[PDB]
Amino acid sequence: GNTTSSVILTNYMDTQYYGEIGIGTPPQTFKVVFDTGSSNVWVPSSKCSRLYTACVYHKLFDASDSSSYKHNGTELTLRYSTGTVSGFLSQDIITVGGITVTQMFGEVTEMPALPFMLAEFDGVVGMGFIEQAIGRVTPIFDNIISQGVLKEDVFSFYYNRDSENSQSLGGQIVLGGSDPQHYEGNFHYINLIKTGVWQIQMKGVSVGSSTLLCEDGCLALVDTGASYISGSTSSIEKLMEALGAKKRLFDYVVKCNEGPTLPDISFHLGGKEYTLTSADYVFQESYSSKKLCTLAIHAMDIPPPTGPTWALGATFIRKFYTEFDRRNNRIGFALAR
Ligand SMILES: CN[C@H](CNC(=O)N1CCC[C@@H]([C@@H](OCCNC(=O)OC)c2cccc(Cl)c2)C1)C[C@H]1CCCOC1
Ligand SMILES: *[C@@H]1O[C@H](CO)[C@@H](O)[C@H](O)[C@H]1NC(C)=O
Ligand SMILES: [Cl-]
Ligand SMILES: [Cl-]
Ligand SMILES: [Cl-]
Ligand SMILES: [Cl-]
Repeated sequence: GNTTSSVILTNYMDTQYYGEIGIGTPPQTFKVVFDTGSSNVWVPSSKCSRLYTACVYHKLFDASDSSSYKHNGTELTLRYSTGTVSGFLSQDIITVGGITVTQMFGEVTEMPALPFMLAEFDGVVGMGFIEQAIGRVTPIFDNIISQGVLKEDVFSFYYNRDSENSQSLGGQIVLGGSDPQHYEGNFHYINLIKTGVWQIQMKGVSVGSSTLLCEDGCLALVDTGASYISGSTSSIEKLMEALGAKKRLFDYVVKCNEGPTLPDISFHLGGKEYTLTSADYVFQESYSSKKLCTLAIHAMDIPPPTGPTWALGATFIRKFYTEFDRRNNRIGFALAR
């Protein structure tokens, strides 16, 4: 096999990146987030009651309208950081890119307003391992590896900075490989800690000159479904104090005028420094000293077994094109352009 497919992604405000899949015959279209921190596929169901305002406001999958659809009906409940969704399993043909696979996915029938009323996407396509898939359902990239059509057993993410230009490419997933148009130089590869989670070892996090955090090592999940960088409550407090940031209800902020001269934050990964400047981590809506600007960094206490861990989300990926490699169990980073 030597096929590599591409899916264009929409970038909504540098916090939601999502692309299209088609389910059924004829294809029903869904906006989905490709999430390396999870491993199940789901979209909203036609059987989702109106009582779920979130079901009113998203695209629904109608089993009746698809000839390839095969019933299963087994209960499914998926819990994320954002909330819980539930429904049942269905099987059908899913297209992503030029690739068609038969897949088991969740038809969601309970979808809470918090926070799905704020999702610009309809569902999630988990790119994690079967070890994390609820119901041990075979993940879509695993069903794609099976077809043997892919040039290499890897996928990769380019996430762009949101642009006013009507033309800006919001982002791009490649199945089968990486697109040299969106990264410079060569990949630096880091080995997974273990198969089952896209998580690597991290040697420290430094803010400025001083190695402030994770001084004796810690973990980093590379999470394409995460908008921000996240660390544990106790690390983030330390980081935010170092930056003179203020915690609010939904976010952390800084005086907008102060943002540009805030220190770099570096992540020490596979012997190298991955550095994010304040231009990569502050949302500079203005530079006014009477306005507060949000940082693209927050606290998330991810529970064992996968946490405690940092998570490197779009804030980080924006800068570093990311290749997720299943064949060799490793992740490669190169400078995004
Ligand atoms: C395990 N991977 C995801 C972890 N994401 C997160 O924890 N957050 C922190 C809370 C808000 C989330 C944001 O998602 C945007 C998509 N993501 C992304 O475009 O990335 C670059 C979000 C914002 C608003 C509404 C909703 Cl439902 C979600 C991001 C699991 C996510 C995957 C998507 C469903 O929710 C679970
Ligand atoms: C649906 O999923 C359960 C999980 O494998 C399985 O036992 C069952 O055979 C499948 N249901 C049907 C109706 O085929
Ligand atoms: Cl059912
Ligand atoms: Cl889950
Ligand atoms: Cl720490
Ligand atoms: Cl940013």
